[PDB]
Amino acid sequence: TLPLPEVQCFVFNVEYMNCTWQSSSEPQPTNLTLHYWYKNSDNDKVQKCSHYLFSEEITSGCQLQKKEIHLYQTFVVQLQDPREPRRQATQMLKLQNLVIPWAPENLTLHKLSESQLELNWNNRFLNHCLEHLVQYRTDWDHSWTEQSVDYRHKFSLPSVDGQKRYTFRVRSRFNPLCGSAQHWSEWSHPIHWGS
Amino acid sequence: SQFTCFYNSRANISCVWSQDGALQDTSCQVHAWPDRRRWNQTCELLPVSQASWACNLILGAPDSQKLTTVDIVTLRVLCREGVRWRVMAIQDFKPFENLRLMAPISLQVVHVETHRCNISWEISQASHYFERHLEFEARTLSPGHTWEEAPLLTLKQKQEWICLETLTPDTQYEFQVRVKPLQGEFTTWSPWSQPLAFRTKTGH
Amino acid sequence: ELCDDDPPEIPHATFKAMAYKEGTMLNCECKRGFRRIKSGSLYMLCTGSSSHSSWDNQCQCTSSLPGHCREPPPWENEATERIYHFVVGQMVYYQCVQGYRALHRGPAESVCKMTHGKTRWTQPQLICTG
Amino acid sequence: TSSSTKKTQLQLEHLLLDLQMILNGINNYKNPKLTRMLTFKFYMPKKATELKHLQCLEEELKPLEEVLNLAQSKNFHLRPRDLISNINVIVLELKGSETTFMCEYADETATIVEFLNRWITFAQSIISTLT
Ligand SMILES: *[C@@H]1O[C@H](CO[C@@H]2O[C@@H](C)[C@@H](O)[C@@H](O)[C@@H]2O)[C@@H](O[C@@H]2O[C@H](CO)[C@@H](O[C@@H]3O[C@H](CO)[C@@H](O)[C@H](O)[C@@H]3O)[C@H](O)[C@H]2NC(C)=O)[C@H](O)[C@H]1NC(C)=O
Ligand SMILES: *[C@@H]1O[C@H](CO)[C@@H](O[C@@H]2O[C@H](CO)[C@@H](O[C@@H]3O[C@H](CO)[C@@H](O)[C@H](O)[C@@H]3O)[C@H](O)[C@H]2NC(C)=O)[C@H](O)[C@H]1NC(C)=O
Ligand SMILES: *[C@@H]1O[C@H](CO)[C@@H](O[C@@H]2O[C@H](CO)[C@@H](O)[C@H](O)[C@H]2NC(C)=O)[C@H](O)[C@H]1NC(C)=O
Ligand SMILES: *[C@@H]1O[C@H](CO[C@@H]2O[C@@H](C)[C@@H](O)[C@@H](O)[C@@H]2O)[C@@H](O)[C@H](O)[C@H]1NC(C)=O
Ligand SMILES: *[C@@H]1O[C@H](CO)[C@@H](O)[C@H](O)[C@H]1NC(C)=O
Ligand SMILES: *[C@@H]1O[C@H](CO)[C@@H](O)[C@H](O)[C@H]1NC(C)=O
Repeated sequence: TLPLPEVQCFVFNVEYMNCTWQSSSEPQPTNLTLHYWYKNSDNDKVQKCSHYLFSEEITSGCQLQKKEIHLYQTFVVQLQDPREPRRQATQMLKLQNLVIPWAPENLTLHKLSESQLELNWNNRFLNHCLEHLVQYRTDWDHSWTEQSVDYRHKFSLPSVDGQKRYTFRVRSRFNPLCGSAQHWSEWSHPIHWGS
Repeated sequence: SQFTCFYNSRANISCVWSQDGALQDTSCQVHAWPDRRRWNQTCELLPVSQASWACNLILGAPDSQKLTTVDIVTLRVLCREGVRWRVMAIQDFKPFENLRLMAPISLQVVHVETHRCNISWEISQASHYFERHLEFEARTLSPGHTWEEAPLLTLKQKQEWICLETLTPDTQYEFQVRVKPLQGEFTTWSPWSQPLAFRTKTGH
Repeated sequence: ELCDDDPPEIPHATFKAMAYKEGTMLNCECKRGFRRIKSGSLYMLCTGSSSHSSWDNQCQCTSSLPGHCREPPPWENEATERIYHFVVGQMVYYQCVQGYRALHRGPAESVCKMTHGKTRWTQPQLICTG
Repeated sequence: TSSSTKKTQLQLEHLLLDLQMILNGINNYKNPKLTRMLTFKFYMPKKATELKHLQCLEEELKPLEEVLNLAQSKNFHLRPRDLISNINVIVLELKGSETTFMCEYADETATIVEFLNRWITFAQSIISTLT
């Protein structure tokens, strides 16, 4: 046993991918190299990284472009020690479970009655693929009230106390229609429904 | 004439047939014959209006999923002519295009204050196929008014609770709620829940 | 009524059951280069709730008494090893292979016992030497 | 164009819910038989990128059902016949009305989990293109 750092991959709004590892957990700083290919498919050829991320003059990650991304095909990566080959760690990743989307945008509120208001927001690209968490609170609440929301990007508030002051926010996630991603986006810029 | 049927999204299809004037001892039936299942179902039409007959087609356990988005059932209305079956009306029934779920159930007060009330319910017999693509609508009965003047409160998401604001202290209210899936071109709202009776709290 | 794991491996010895308690399962493994038929069975089940224990399915491969069930007849192309899934109360009998002296002291069989909520196989008291 | 696309989107989504419900049904702490269910060998498509490839799933539905019969316990109470006869009819509309395609299978077999994860991924890939 002579372990190699676990590699992490995140696909950022399906625009690109960061793969990283923290290397410093090994005597002798080492420029570790990364290769990848897609399993049981067309172009099951091995690929060098060609775009290395560094940390203190020692490789630390690898950024892949959209062209190189194929969700829905099993992505196989391998960390390789340059001096001793006989020590390599490979993993099979499901890229469609590692998408983080960007934060919801253009948060807007509008009344559909004196006492009823509705909240809308935008997401950069994916849409039919995302689900969301809405969180709101007043000046009176000791915590948030959340509620998950399907592909509609609407949230009803059928009963508002016009006297309280409301703080709204949303985050999105690539699940469960086009992927089974588990990590959420950053929160949106919050908005308020005033005194 | 007119022949309307709805599907509760599980194992229950209910029918309503209205005719412009049958004669004495008019024995009718609805026959369901699906286009890719191994079974048939029938039921005896029973009078409801002066000229309305109604029927329930029961396809299995209350919570069993007995049909799909791709099923097409040929519903037929049949009445006894001497010995032989005369077809009154015939329909290509797309069960997930004619949805009406059961009333929501188990209405209960989670918390009452003096100006506020959090009520919650459960949906009775919904397909798992819906996921979160449901929609709710509620209404509050307050002392001075009747049900039909009460604002329809809109939940454009699957939220199985509501938090009523700006209520009068120490006052009796009544509460009602209903559901609709987003899917189905002829899909309607459920009937309304049993009204939940509740009372706000006195102030100082 | 099903054992979590399977009988212990005793060095230089294999185990058979002379009879199979109802509910025992046998996988439909094939020889290399073969595969169980499209829309086939995954396993054969030992049912005998009519008093005359049978095997509910039957395995198939193609190119790429009273109470218990008997050993099932060999099908077309099998794997060398049959993989069984044994129910609780099942008895299994160890013996050294052709080329080894058995050293006995206590039962040469394993039983699948229930304890509170858990399953276990008793250790056969047997050593094999060349 | 849009309607038929939405009709297909929906059918796939429904299929997806069936597969994911089984997965969550068996792939969890409170299924005492899971370790034994992983010993069953399932067969995979060589490639699976368009609806016709579902012939590969349809063929493995009979085994699938046998595996579900074993999960039948007082936890998920997940009656198979109802569920497999449903998955079946959905699949048959999706793979469509040509019925000419003989399936190609991969060399290596897969545990039921690798199997359900494969076909879920299949549906999600198609769905993601459909709008
Ligand atoms: C199958 O469904 C029928 C009818 O349900 C209706 O249609 C379905 C498709 C859904 O959309 C439902 O939400 C919708 O209601 C059920 O029959 C109904 O049963 C109830 C209670 O037994 C009847 O209520 C009665 O109503 C009269 C008059 O309002 C009152 O006087 C009584 O006190 C009583 O509450 C209801 O009339 C009846 N509907 C009809 C028109 O037949 C049925 O029970 C259900 N079966 C199962 C097992 O699921
Ligand atoms: C009105 O009453 C209802 C019913 O009690 C309240 O809904 C409850 O809200 C809480 C707080 O968000 C939910 O807990 C959450 O559960 C999920 C797990 O699924 C978890 O991710 C969260 O961290 C949190 O623990 C709770 O499930 C939910 N109950 C149900 C069944 O919906 C509601 O908040 C009340 N409304 C107001 C305005 O207080
Ligand atoms: C993906 O990888 C890139 C490249 O390493 C990261 O970009 C760096 O971000 C940190 C923190 O903001 C800064 O040191 C630099 O501004 C960036 N490095 C440069 C200029 O190459 C990025 O953070 C990673 N993650 C994301 C979310 O894209
Ligand atoms: C379902 O029904 C098929 C046709 O049934 C006939 O026509 C209908 C409209 C009724 O009048 C019925 O009494 C007639 O028998 C049958 O041929 C078919 O086998 C049935 N399916 C099953 C398996 O029940
Ligand atoms: C890693 O590679 C870079 C450039 O290729 C180099 O500057 C750095 O010193 C290397 N580190 C080693 C080999 O220790
Ligand atoms: C934000 O949302 C509103 C309300 O739907 C929309 O009409 C408006 O065009 C959007 N604005 C931006 C900046 O995208």
